[PDB]
Amino acid sequence: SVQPNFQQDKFLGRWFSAGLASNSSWLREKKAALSMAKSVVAPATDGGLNLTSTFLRKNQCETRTMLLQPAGSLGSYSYRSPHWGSTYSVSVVETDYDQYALLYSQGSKGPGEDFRMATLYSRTQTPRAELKEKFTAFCKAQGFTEDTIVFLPQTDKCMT
Ligand SMILES: CCCCCCCC/C=C/CCCCCCCC(=O)O
Ligand SMILES: CCCCCCCCCCCCCCCC(=O)O
Repeated sequence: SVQPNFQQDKFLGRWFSAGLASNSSWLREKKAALSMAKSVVAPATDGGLNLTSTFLRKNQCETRTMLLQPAGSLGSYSYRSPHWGSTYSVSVVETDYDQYALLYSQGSKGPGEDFRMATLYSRTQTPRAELKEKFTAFCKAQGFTEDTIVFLPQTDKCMT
């Protein structure tokens, strides 16, 4: 479920995408060949969030923004992907705002319906070991097997 009493304004700002788990081998593999720089969460004009990730793909920097539209309880969003012809729920299921957040995404419509992913965001680029465990704990509870849980390579290229 969503983080109780979720406060969007405290989730804003700079995060690092430190880990992910997913039932898509392809997505995990594609992501692990990228080197992650910052993600930034900024308010969207629709009352939701823009989630922008900066990353290195074949030694070249790229940025991608996902619009997370408000969907259910505070902390629950939906992301519509024209490229995948699918929509996906995205929820901040646990966070303490000042060190970590766990996001859980599931396909809700379209061929992406079966996709599931958990992401660990950390306010620091190397998460303390406590936070890795909070992530791997959650992934296990949600039925991700140990080889689908991966920690993502990081870089300081692509920023400033
Ligand atoms: C939460 C997973 C993303 C971790 C940040 C990595 C995103 C930056 C690069 C991703 C582009 C390549 C992956 C293609 C599908 C996107 C999946 C997604 O962004 O949720
Ligand atoms: C980067 C923020 C994470 C938020 C989650 C958004 C979901 C991403 C959409 C990409 C779809 C992945 C498709 C591979 C799954 C499959 O084909 O089975």
